[PDB]
Amino acid sequence: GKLPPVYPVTVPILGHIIQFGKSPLGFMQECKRQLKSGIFTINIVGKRVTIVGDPHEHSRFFLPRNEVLSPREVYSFMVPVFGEGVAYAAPYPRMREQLNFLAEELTIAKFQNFVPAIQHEVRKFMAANWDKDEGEINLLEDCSTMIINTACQCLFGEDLRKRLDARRFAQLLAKMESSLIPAAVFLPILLKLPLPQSARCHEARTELQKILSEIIIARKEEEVNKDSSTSDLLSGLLSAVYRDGTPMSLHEVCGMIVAAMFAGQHTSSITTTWSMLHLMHPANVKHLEALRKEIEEFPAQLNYNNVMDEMPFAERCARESIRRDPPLLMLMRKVMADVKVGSYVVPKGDIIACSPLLSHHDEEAFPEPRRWDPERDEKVEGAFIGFGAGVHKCIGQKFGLLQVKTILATAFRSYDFQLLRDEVPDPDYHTMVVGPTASQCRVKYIRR
Ligand code: HEM
Ligand SMILES: CC(C)CCC[C@@H](C)[C@H]1CC[C@@]2(C=C3CC3)C3=CC[C@@H]4C(C)(C)[C@@H](O)CC[C@]4(C)[C@@H]3CC[C@]12C
Repeated sequence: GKLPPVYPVTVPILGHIIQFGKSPLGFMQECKRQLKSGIFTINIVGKRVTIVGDPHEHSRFFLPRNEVLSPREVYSFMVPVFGEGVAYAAPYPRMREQLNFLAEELTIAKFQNFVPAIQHEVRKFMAANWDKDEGEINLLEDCSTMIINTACQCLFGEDLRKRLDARRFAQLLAKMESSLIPAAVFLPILLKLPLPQSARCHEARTELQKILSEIIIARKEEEVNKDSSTSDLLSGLLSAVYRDGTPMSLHEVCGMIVAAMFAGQHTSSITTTWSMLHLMHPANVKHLEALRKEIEEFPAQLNYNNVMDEMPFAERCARESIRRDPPLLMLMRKVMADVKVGSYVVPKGDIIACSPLLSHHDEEAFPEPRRWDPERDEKVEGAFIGFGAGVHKCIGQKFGLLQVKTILATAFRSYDFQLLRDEVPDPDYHTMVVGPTASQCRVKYIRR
């Protein structure tokens, strides 16, 4: 069959890795502009990286089985985090099983107590750190602090939170996060050398696990003296059992807890800031009025129904904030067998990617790509892929957006915000999970 257009390689060894790095969006919009096609092949460090940059072919991307499009190979730099035997660090059936297990800690009945819990936290942080009529803050830093706090309140029990504060967790995670080298996807050999990083990525892991056991020991003491059949993310997973017959190990239960925190953490905190920044912006005044009238009606303490049902615009602010500036720029799969996309064939051994950033800016599907409109809809289907799609579709959106939409209803119901910048902050494209620049996120919270 035919092959997509190969993009001209100026620098032999590297490819367009440095170009890609400087202006991912720019570089990419350029690659699709100069070949009359949204299905091109850039060369990263010598590995063919075919980007499916046309929304009308997204399913082509997400629907294939792991057998045809498999992410274990491409996302293997992540293994140290999860530990061995968890997710992509384990056979697909096992990951699936573990996915099944996480999904069931986040069902609709689970959110019953999640709402007040989340709103409980956002009120402790708007009280201790926001006790003046006006003040200057770092919104990206703050949302982040609130998102890690809201997250843990929902997932972890009262006891585990004393033992493991929100501060001492953002640390343990971070220590693991920095020990990651995403470039290992194209420099695979990189995952075999003993980097000083991989060691630390594990020295931190062990410490969270030495706390889990010291917590699991106290819960079996409590139930016995005075019953504490306390249920949380940890209590639920610790009671899980594999179809194969065996229980789930402390090593794995701990591993999974990390897998979620990585996904959940920045991404949720960023989707908050972007949204808040967009909303507090004068140019979106009609989008502030729309928001405050949606929450205008609510009681002092929202419940599951208010947030899950009665906040369709807030979510539209979130979904669009992600659309305009998606925290995850590149979804990737390893091509197990030649597959078909557009009218071109994608060879085996080839690396297929589906960039949300690029697709989120297709003109046929998103006119005025840089205009933040919580009122807009995709003019091509499957066009919005902020939460991935198909086989590996995100199973935490409702929990992340649940967090995001709760802070908003809490924040804009008790404050006003301004930007110490004429314009919105620049998307700081240097980090693994992308949000706006941290320095350009100084804001002013005003009491009503
Ligand atoms: C707004 C914040 C979030 C965004 C933008 C986001 C985005 C994504 C994306 C794009 C994927 C697909 C990965 C790929 O295709 O390679 C994904 C997968 C996943 N997400 Fe999220 N996510 C968010 C929050 C969360 C949260 C809070 C959780 C759990 C607490 C979560 C759990 C997961 C899991 C378990 C997967 C893997 C599913 C699978 O491979 O079958 N996500 N997410
Ligand atoms: C089986 C259960 C117990 C645990 C599974 C959870 C994992 C599969 C999730 C948790 C974190 C996770 C999702 C994320 C939104 C961040 C993630 C983040 C880093 C990374 C990134 C940022 C380079 C991006 O570019 C592509 C997506 C990946 C490759 C990777 C995809 C799926 C995850 C690894």
